[PDB]
Amino acid sequence: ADDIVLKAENGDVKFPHKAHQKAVPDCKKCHEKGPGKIEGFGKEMAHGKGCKGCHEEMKKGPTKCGECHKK
Ligand code: HEC
Ligand code: HEC
Ligand code: HEC
Ligand SMILES: C[C@H](CCC(=O)O)[C@H]1CC[C@H]2[C@@H]3CC[C@@H]4C[C@H](O)CC[C@]4(C)[C@H]3C[C@H](O)[C@]12C
Repeated sequence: ADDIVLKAENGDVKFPHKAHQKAVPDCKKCHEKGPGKIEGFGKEMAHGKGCKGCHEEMKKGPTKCGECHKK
């Protein structure tokens, strides 16, 4: 399947799966969550543990605006 882009007004956000599968061997960080995670995602989650927050905790991955968002 293909990567997805989140259409943030300020600039597209690419989500590259290959890098994540390799770097986050604990698949259950994202997969087999109970219901509600598709409806639940948004800016708050993205800027918290949904994206940026995991990058901070794991000490790797983009944490600056322009590293995630790119027109
Ligand atoms: C969140 C940061 C994730 C982690 C960590 C892992 N996966 Fe993932 N997976 C995630 C998303 C948002 C998607 C769909 C969008 C996309 O870019 O693909 C997926 C998709 C998969 C798939 C389908 C892939 C394909 O057919 O190309 C598989 C088989 C899958 N995910 C498995 C998987 C495993 C085994 C992981 C740990 C090693 C893993 N994923 C990490 C989100 C996230
Ligand atoms: C942990 C549970 C993560 C979540 C949730 C998200 N990301 Fe992530 N990401 C994570 C790690 C440990 C890394 C480092 C991978 C590496 O090999 O450097 C990343 C990396 C990225 C990248 C850069 C990939 C690259 O090839 O350099 C991007 C663009 C990225 N992450 C974006 C991203 C987004 C948009 C997420 C939410 C939708 C997200 N990540 C979640 C760990 C985790
Ligand atoms: C990845 C790790 C990100 C970093 C670092 C920053 N942003 Fe972000 N942001 C990210 C995603 C995946 C999303 C989309 C949420 C969704 O609904 O799917 C966003 C969202 C925004 C928004 C709202 C966009 C909209 O509603 O259309 C804004 C205004 C925004 N982001 C700005 C922004 C700034 C200024 C940042 C640095 C301080 C920043 N983001 C970091 C992913 C990530
Ligand atoms: C559930 C995990 C981990 C974050 C958490 O613990 O909540 C998060 C990490 C990235 C999130 C995905 C990002 C791309 C998509 C954003 C959509 O708007 C909702 C569905 C998707 C596919 C999201 C589903 C889910 O919200 C995920 C996989």
